[PDB]
This record gives sequence, structure tokens and C-alpha cells, in this order.
Amino acid sequence: TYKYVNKKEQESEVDMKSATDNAARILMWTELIRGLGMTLSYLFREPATINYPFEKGPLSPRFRGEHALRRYPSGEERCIACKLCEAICPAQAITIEAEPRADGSRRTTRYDIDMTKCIYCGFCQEACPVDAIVEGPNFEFSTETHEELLYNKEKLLNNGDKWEAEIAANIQADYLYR
Amino acid sequence: EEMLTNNRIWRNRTVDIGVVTAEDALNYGFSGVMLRGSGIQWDLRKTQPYDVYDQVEFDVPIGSRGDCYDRYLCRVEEMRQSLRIIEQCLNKMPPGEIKVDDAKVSPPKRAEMKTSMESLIHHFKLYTEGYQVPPGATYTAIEAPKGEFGVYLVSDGSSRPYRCKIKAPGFAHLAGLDKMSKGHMLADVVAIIGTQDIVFGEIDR
Amino acid sequence: SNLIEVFVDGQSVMVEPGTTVLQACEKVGMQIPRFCYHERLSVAGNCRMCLVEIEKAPKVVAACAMPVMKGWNILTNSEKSKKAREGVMEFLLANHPLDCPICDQGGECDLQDQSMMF
Amino acid sequence: TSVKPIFSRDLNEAKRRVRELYRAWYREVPNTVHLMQLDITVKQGRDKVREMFMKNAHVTDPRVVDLLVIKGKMELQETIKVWKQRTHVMRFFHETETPRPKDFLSKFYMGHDP
Amino acid sequence: RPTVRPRSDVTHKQLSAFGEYVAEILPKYVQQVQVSCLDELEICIHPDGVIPTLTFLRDHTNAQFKSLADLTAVDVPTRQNRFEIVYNLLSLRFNSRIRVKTYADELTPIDSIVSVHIAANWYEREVWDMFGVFFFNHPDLRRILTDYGFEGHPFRKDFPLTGYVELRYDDEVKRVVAEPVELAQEFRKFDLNSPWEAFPAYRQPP
Amino acid sequence: ASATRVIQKLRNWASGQDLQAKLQLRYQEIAKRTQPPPKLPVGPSHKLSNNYYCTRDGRREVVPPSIIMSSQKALVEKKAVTPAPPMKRWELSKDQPYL
Amino acid sequence: QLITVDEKLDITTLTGVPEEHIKTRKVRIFVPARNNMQSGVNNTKKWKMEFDTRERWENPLMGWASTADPLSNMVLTFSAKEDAIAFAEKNGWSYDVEEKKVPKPKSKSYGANFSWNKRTRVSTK
Amino acid sequence: EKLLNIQPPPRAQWIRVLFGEITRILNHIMAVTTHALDIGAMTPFFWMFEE
Amino acid sequence: LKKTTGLVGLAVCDTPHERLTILYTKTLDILKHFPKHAAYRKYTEQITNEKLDMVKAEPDVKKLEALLQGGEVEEVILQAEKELSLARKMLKWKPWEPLVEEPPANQWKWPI
Amino acid sequence: GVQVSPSGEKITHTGQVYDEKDYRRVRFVDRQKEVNENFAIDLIAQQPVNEVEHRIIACDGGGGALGHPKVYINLDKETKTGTCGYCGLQFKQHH
Ligand code: SF4
Ligand code: SF4
Ligand code: SF4
Ligand code: FES
Ligand SMILES: [Zn+2]
Repeated sequence: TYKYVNKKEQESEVDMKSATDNAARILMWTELIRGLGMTLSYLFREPATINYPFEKGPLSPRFRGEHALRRYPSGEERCIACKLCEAICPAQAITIEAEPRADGSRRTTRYDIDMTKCIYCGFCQEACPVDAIVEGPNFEFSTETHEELLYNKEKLLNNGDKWEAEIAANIQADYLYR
Repeated sequence: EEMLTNNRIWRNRTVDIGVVTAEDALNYGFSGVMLRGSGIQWDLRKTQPYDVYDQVEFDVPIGSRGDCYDRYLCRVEEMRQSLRIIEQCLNKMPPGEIKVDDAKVSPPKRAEMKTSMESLIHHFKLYTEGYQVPPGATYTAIEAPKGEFGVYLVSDGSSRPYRCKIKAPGFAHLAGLDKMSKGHMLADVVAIIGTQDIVFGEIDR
Repeated sequence: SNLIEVFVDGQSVMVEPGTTVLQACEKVGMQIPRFCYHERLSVAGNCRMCLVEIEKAPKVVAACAMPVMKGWNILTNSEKSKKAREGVMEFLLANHPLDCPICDQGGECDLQDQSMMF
Repeated sequence: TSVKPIFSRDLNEAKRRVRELYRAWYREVPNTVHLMQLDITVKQGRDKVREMFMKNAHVTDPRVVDLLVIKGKMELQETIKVWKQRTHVMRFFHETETPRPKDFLSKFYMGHDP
Repeated sequence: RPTVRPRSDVTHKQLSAFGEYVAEILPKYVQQVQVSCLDELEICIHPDGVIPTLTFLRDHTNAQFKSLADLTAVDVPTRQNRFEIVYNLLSLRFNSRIRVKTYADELTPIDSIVSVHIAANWYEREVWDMFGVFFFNHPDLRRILTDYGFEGHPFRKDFPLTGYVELRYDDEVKRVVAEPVELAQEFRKFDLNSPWEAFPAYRQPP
Repeated sequence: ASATRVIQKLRNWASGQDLQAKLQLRYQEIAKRTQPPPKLPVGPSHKLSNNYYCTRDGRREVVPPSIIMSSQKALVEKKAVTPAPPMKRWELSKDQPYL
Repeated sequence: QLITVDEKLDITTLTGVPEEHIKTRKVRIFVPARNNMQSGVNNTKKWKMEFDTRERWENPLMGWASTADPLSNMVLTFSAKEDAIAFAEKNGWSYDVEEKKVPKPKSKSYGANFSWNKRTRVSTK
Repeated sequence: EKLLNIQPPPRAQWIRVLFGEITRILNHIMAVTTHALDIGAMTPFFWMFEE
Repeated sequence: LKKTTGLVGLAVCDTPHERLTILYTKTLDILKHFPKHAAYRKYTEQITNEKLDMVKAEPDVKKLEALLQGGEVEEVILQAEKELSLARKMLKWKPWEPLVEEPPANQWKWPI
Repeated sequence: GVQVSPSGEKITHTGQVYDEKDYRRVRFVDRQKEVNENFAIDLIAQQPVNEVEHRIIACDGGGGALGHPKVYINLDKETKTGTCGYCGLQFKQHH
């Protein structure tokens, strides 16, 4: 199947019945009207604008945005320094130097993202075998400084100490689904 | 198409413009829209089918009279003849599996890495080390909107590749920029850019 | 001269006596998996992961211990030398606690691979 | 060692092919500085140029020299035209970065730099 | 068998027999035609016979390969002729592909193909930009991808990832000036190359 | 929506086709959020028997290429050859032939 | 046609690499060690040519680690030692070789764990 | 997938074609319209970039 | 009869069986210069005689296409010019020369 | 609910506050030091021990598909208790 887009040139014995219809398509302009009267329809249509800060648009619960370190329902920081949430991070964005916690347990002393790195690709929320790191619906976190985006860990907990009311409902509709 | 494809301001701005000779395209290797728009009947999706395109019952909108209006009409009808493809790619989706059965080439189910041991280890090595391809080499291809997008990926037993390379189909379309704009003025050169589809990122690396 | 013709998928190797099948296969490169064995510790077949079908045998041998006699041809990538492993590693991984991210030896585990490889 | 030669034979034929290039750069310091404004007058621009040819005099291989002419012609072909800017032409000079101590004694008051 | 990309045995022989067709017809400068399990052809040759095989493949009925797609340059900095330069073509008439690769040192230039395939006007040039491999008889060789003052040839495996310069704006001169390289994070070379060959009967004995 | 049963006839007269049924944007009867939680299908080889890795290993069925000259090793009436049948001129696109 | 020459085959002008990373840059050619944690040995059979290391200071803002030498993370896989020196000499870098460390072929007889006479009589089987 | 020698399953192949020719629809809309902008027509651009 | 080709720039230049013959016949006549043993010479003869048996017999072009596979005859005509240059351009070259110029060892063993 | 330096700055989970003689405190001038008051080590001892039956069990983080891969413990230590490295829970044997 191959389809000629433009094959209509055939000598149809162009007579005054029709050959002037092209001159009716010309000097008495109609094709231009046809292209104009269309546009005039839309100004009598429903403009799909939306008053953003008062009318924000649609997302879905898998939206890749700002990171956050989740926490178990009983305190207890959920991140445990596996060190594959940077080994996969293609931006090479992360440093998660760690230690024992002085409880004998296993947690971090360090965690990082350069959010100007961090392509927001989604490898880390899914590679995390614990859902300790996730990537939540914030996308109004523009700042005036390249430095205020270099989220260390205390921001990135207390961020995770904020949207946990929200993430635990999107993820509630996204477990048994990946 | 009510508005543009019978529009004087479009047609005589566009027709007879950038007349591409068929056998010269191949010397330049356009190999996308920019040759089928001059009558070289060709499409990998039907001439070298790879995926489930084998059962779709669609069509290739060839362009004769090489000019950036018959490229344009190809570019339109290729939008339409997705919808024949969609309707056929929509009403017979089979129930099945995703992220191939093998846990060495796909990550496993997140509920399944969490009890079944082996699925955990692969999850720990996929996302650190990865596939461990065999050495070898290919030159794939696919007709994107641009044309024959393809990759000369080259491998080694290490998990990482060894000089991948990207075939930017526009990369050849743009080398023909200074041959198809010969005996033509400025204002259409703008149109030449659009009807070579300079989505630069292909062009740029 | 104190050397024995031994075959590994057709190789015409010659090896001293009292040598395992590993010390033969190790020459070429048919590196066999290992959990009970070290190159310096005493031999003890407890893991039973280094199995292989010697040619013309219904039974496999623990290559860590089985010395090498004349005329023996090995099949390291046989069906029967992989069934002997896909089962074994699928035994070990029934009492193991899935602690890899906890585990100190993430990429330095000689089991994570040998569950992937085989 | 019975190599394939390119664009010349043993060095002393390639040394005039050099001079075809100095024959252009020596006449294209004044054309650049005026057409695209700069700080150098004409001369220290010419000192820099010869200061690059008195870096590669150590060469002894015709194939290498027959190659280095080319990359000079490219930069010339980029310089003779306005494809460069005031930042590219004035880039060779290393104007800004402090030259490190070539001696020993000041070289390690900063930097573990053997 | 479901998950193995079915071999389709037949076209191996087409590309094998045709692989022989090009050898005995052109025994000069042709070494080890081969083919991978992926039924795709490869033809290694000597640089002095580049064009006469291309023009056989652009201009011959049984090898209408009149459309070029790439011209890369692959590094192997352990042999003599480190730069494997690769061609790859296509028949619109026969519906198949080929690969015609060669070799060079850092200086053993290769005569160009632009009389044959003008598609290679710029593919040839990036290799000059990216590897420093001169070509004979190429119109208007010059840089493409690099800055107009970038020394080096970076896709060489000798050139580090973050190169030897970084640019910025030193306000005292009102320019986009360059000074040496001074990172903040230090790209972290990992040892993701495990033991265990993973591919026996496909390997290197000592 | 609030189209007052005149401008519809102004739109359509000014544009053509009855387009209140195929309007630009969406209101209702679509994507009624929070569809129920699905129990996915499973892939094959969750079958517990006759399921080894040998009968699925895609990556060990490859081998090295099959060299055919090997300028030192092998180096080895007859009809002409092409890499395939020269494939067809296809068809002429029934049901929409000349657009 | 051809031409005769026997010279050192210098290339150091065709790379940039202005002055510091030519001369004052040692190079180590070796067969990497067996990661003694793992009993696997495929990282051998090769001739990695990593280069010396220099300053890695601490970025005072973030705690990040940063450098000046881009030429530090510069692995290169070769296949024979005779080819490596030819590659590094071809760019004038002061190579510093380490030789292979082949392990010996050792006799390990299982039965000798269970001797009457001898002293290798193991315990715990 | 060629090198690894795997056909992915149908349902994944199947959707790989679907978006594989919705992306076809994008670039046409992005170079039908932008080819109209720089020529001058700015309207269909906005009619589509809700679509 | 044939109005236009599907292609563009490849004009008609009508009356096949006339330019197609003279080209093929000349290719053979440019041959008889090569060696008998040079393997190029003993294949094109099979190409052309195969093709020329079918133009020398059939006057109908519609059925001449789909018979020397490769339609749009004027593309086949152009293809004969394309063959023609190759031969004469290749006599100055020498494909039938003795064995290869012996590349170096370990120059293609890929996995490194 | 954190402990504070004599210079007056906030301590993290880790003892991390800069000494007095440190130019780094500049960055906090006309700003403030972000910190989470929710030390895990304080929250976790504020969690009762789950005194179960049989010596060996499985643990989870509240949803088997939703955290804490199914590790086990040997609860033979009547002296101390057994933990799971993911969580910070503790367990006894009841006997
Ligand atoms: S974010 Fe997840 S994967 Fe990364 S260290 Fe924390 S628990 Fe491990
Ligand atoms: S989303 Fe992707 S790029 Fe961003 S931090 Fe996670 S892994 Fe890295
Ligand atoms: S890294 Fe190895 S030893 Fe540690 S938990 Fe994983 S499989 Fe077990
Ligand atoms: S590896 Fe344990 S029996 Fe050989
Ligand atoms: Zn737990």
C-alpha cells in the first residue's frame, strides 16, 4: 500500500463549466473565506485556559517530581544506605556516606541530591527496595539560588515528613501495579 | 487541512520549493519522509518490519512532485494513518506480561523481589551492574517522523557498552541543505528547515 | 612424563597427576563455581556446586575433589552441568535471609553473581 | 619504517609547506584585530604565533608535521572568517589564569603537584 | 520458544553466500567477511581499496546499496590500527543491509567516498573532529561539533570525560574565558565489571 | 456546553461538520478517577516445572560470528547471487487510493 | 611511494594536554588484583592502565568531594603488556610497569587430609 | 534485544507500537505548525497544543 | 504510452528495448578486456544475458517489469549506465590482484 | 526537641554543629538552619516490644508488598532481644 498524496492532474477537458470555477475560486475569493470563517468559529468556543494558581491542571499519581525520604509509621527513617540509589542514578547525583546509628543499627550520616542534577527519571523510587526514597508531586519548588536546590537530608526528611499524608495515598493506588 | 492545503499563501510559498531529485536523495541518504516525498516507495515498518506492525493494515503516503507541499501532505496523512493503526492497535490488545519473564533482563515484580530471594539479588544487580550483554554489534533502524533513526550500538562483556552511536536521520537531511536551496531566496529557507525537521538534539551530538 | 591426556570440550591438555578437574579446567578458563573450595585451604566438598558431567558417565563428580584420569572429557555447559547448579543455588536460597542491601558484601558477594550467572 | 607518506616526504620538503601557513598567519594578525576589535595591538599577537611554532620545532617526523599544518589551516580558516569571536581568538593567550611557579620552591606552597 | 528472538535461519545463508560472492569477486584488500548470529553482514578490508568496493556497492545490480546511513570510528587503543572506521548501507531494491569496516592508526589517512556517497560529507568530518583522522580528497574539512578553539579529539578513549577545559565569564575582560578544569563533585568511576565471564565458548584463552 | 442552540449553527455554518459531538475538549464520562485496584496477570515460567534457565537463556544461545575467509585460517558454473529476492512493488492502496 | 623512518612515534602535539599532564604524570600498567572477597578472577586477563592520583579536596559548601585533575578516572583496557607501553610511549607518558602475578599450580590431594603417618590429619572432617 | 536475543512479550510489544505511533503524531504536529510559524501561521499551533 | 514515473527528476526518455540494449551490449564489449579468470567477468555475463534474453524477447514493458525484478524501467535503464561506469572505472583498478596486503594480528578479535 | 550547641546552633541526628572557630556559620546569617526534630533514635525507643509466640517469625513494615522484605530472626536471646535491620522493632519469645 502506497498512496499518492497529490495525483489529480488530468486533462479533464477544462470547460467554462469548471475552468472558471477556478476563476471563481480566484478573483472572487472563496478559499480564503473558507480558511477565515473557520477561525471565526473558535472565538465563539470554550477557551481551554485555566487560572493556574486557582485552577491547576491534571496529574496522575505516578508524577515524577520532587524527592523525599519517607519514614515508617513508627518513626524510624526508612532509608538504610544501600548505595544503589546512586549507582543507578545516571546523573551521578548522590552521595550517601553512612555508619552505624549508635544504637547498633544501620542508617546514614549523609544523604544528598543535587536537584539541578537529578533528571527526575524515576530509577531511584523504584530501585529502592524499601520505598525509602520516592519522587512526589511537588513541582513548585523553584528557588532564586542554585544552592537552595542542593537538598541535603534534613530538608529531604522534613519534606518527607510533609507529603507523607499524600504519598501514602498515591502509592496506595500504585502498589500491586508496578 | 480545511485551512492550509488549499491556501494560496501556503501553496505558492511552498510548491516547487526545494525540488529534491530522487536518486540524489539516496546519494545523501535522507531515508525518511524527504525521499518518500519524492516518490521513492520505502518504509522500514513494511519493508523491514520488526515489531507487531506485521498485522496492522495501514498505508504509506508517498509523495510525488518533490516539493515541501507534498512532503507536507505526507506529514499530514501520516498523522491520519496512525489512527487506522491505533484503531487496529487498540481493539485487539492481548492480555499478557510486561518486563520480560527473565529476571536477568528485566527487573522483577516489586512485590516479588520482597519475598522471593532470587528476585531480590537480580534487583540488586540489575540496578547496579545490569545485563552483562554479550559482545557483538548491530545497526538497528526505525522510521521515526524524521526517518531512519538507528543505532550502531557496540558491546563488550562488561555490563557497560563500548561506543554506542546514534544515527540522526536529520544529520544527512541538513547536509543537503545547501544543495536543495539553489536558485531560491531567503524566505523559503525557513520552510526548508521545517521540511527537514530540525529537532536539533539528533543533529547536535 | 607424569602427564595425563585430558579433554575439555576437545582440548588436548596434559596435566600432572593428583590434580583436580579444576586445576585442569582452570588452565583453559572454564572457571567453575566455588563455595566450599579455596585455592589454599583443605579440600572439602560440602557446597556441591562445582559439579560437571564428565563424558560417558551417569553420575557427576565434585570437581573440587575428583582427581583427573586419562581420557576424560568434560562438558561444563551441558544441560546436566547447569541443571546441577540451577538446583543447588535454588537450595541455598531457601534459608538465606534477603539482606543484600543490608549486607556488607553487596558487589563483593561470590553468591549474588553465582545465582545470576548460573 | 616503510610507512605510507601523506602530503610530503622527509621533513625538509614539509618545511616549506609549513611556511605557506606562517605566510598567512603573519598577514592575518592585523586583519583580525581591526575587523573584530581586540586589546593586543599587532605585535604580541605575532609573538604568540611564533611562540606556538617554537613549541613544535621538536618534531622530527614528516607525517606528524604534515598533520599539524592542517589543524593550523582549520583555525586559520576559522580565523580568516568571522566564525570565531573576540573570545576564541583571544583564548590562546592564557591571559587570566596565573602561571604556576616553574621552579620547585614555590610550586608546593600550594598543590601536591610533582 | 517464546523469549529468544527467533533466529530465522534462512537469511544467514543469503548473507553468507552473498558474503562469499563479494570475496571471490574482489579478493584484493578483503579479509574475513563474516556474520554474527544476528543475520547482519560485516566485511573487513584494507584502506587502499575503500572506494572500489563502495562503487561496487553503490553501482552494481546485485548489490544496490545506494544509501549510506553512518560512518563512525570505533576505538581500540591496544592494537596498532586503533580506529576501526565503519560503514553501513542499505538496499531499497533488495531490502537488506551490510557493514564495511576498515582500520587506521592515529595517522594513516583514508581516501573519502564523497564522489560515491555525498551523504558522508559530515559523517566524515565529525571523525576528523572527534578522532583526528584525516581523509584525502574531502571537500572543506573542518570542525563540526567542538568549539572553534577546542584542541583534542574527544571521543578518543584517551581524552577524559570532562576534558581539559571549562569556560566561564571573567568580568574583568568581558568575555567567556577558559581556565583549567576544577570540578565540584568528581565523577565517580565504578568497578561495575564483575568476575565470571558469563559467555563461554565466546571468549579469550591465554 | 453553554452553546445556546444558535452559535452551534454559527460554528458549523462557519466551519462545516456538526462538531458539538466531536468537540475540542472533554467534560465528563471519561476516566472516572480511582479505578479499582487490579490483580495483574503473571508471565510464563511461574509454572514450577519444566522451568529451567536453560530453556529460556537468551544470552548463551548466541555464539561468535561465522567467519568465512579468515585470511590466514580458512581462506576458502556458480550462479550470481543477491542478498534476497528483490522485493515487490507493493499494491495501490485500496479504500483511499488518490489522496 | 613509501618512505623510511625509525623514530619514536610521538603524538603528544595532537591532543592538547598542554604541559602538566604530559610530563609530570606517571602511569601504572598492571594486571588488577583478584578482589579477595570474591573468588572470581575475570578482572584479570587484562592490562588496565590507570593513572596516579592527586588532590581530592572537600567542597566547603556541601561536603562534596572535588578535584582539579580531570585525568584521574582514566581506566583503559588492553590485551597485552607489549602493546601497553607502545601506547603510552606513543604519547610520551612515563610508564611504570608491574608484571603479572601468576599463581602457582598447587597439589591439593583430598585424601592427604586423612593420613595415618603424616601431619595433615584434619579435624572436623 | 537483538544482542540479548529476546523478543519481548506481545502485550509489551503491542503498546510499544501504540506510543510508537503517537510519537509519530507529535513531531508532525511540531513541524507542521512550527513550519507554519516561521512561515507565519501562528494559529494551528495553539489549536493543537491543547490537542 | 507511459505518462510519468513515480519518481521525480527521473524523467521518461521513452522507447525502451533501445537504450537498454545498446548499454548492455557495450558492457559485454567493454568486457573481453578483463581476464577470463577474474571472477567479476563470469558473473555480469550471467546478469546481462539473463536480463538481455528478456528484453530481446518481450516487447511489452508492463510485463517486462516484474520479470527482471526491479520495476520502473527507467530506473533499470539508469541502473545500466550505473553498471557501465563500474566496469571501465574498475579496469584501472585491479580487483583480481593476488592475495591481500596482510593486515596485522589481533586486529579484529573484538572482545577486549 | 533537639539538643543545642553552646554557640546556639542546632544539632542533627548526628552531632554535626560547627565549632565556634568556623567561617561556615556565615551561610546561616540572616537565614536559619533547617533541621528535623524527629530523631529516629528517640521515636524508636518510644515503641513497645511485640511479645510474640514461636521463637522464629517474619516481620514486615505494615504491608507485605509495602515494606520490609521478609527477613526472619532467631529469638533465643532472653537476655537481649532481636531486631530487624530495616525497621527498628524488637521482639521476645513470651516464654
Ligand atoms: S533510598 Fe532506598 S535504596 Fe537508597 S539507600 Fe535508602 S533505602 Fe537504600
Ligand atoms: S529520579 Fe533518576 S536522576 Fe533523579 S535522583 Fe532519582 S535516579 Fe537520579
Ligand atoms: S550480598 Fe550475598 S551474602 Fe549478602 S545477603 Fe545478598 S546474597 Fe546473601
Ligand atoms: S565447590 Fe563445593 S564441592 Fe566443589
Ligand atoms: Zn522489620
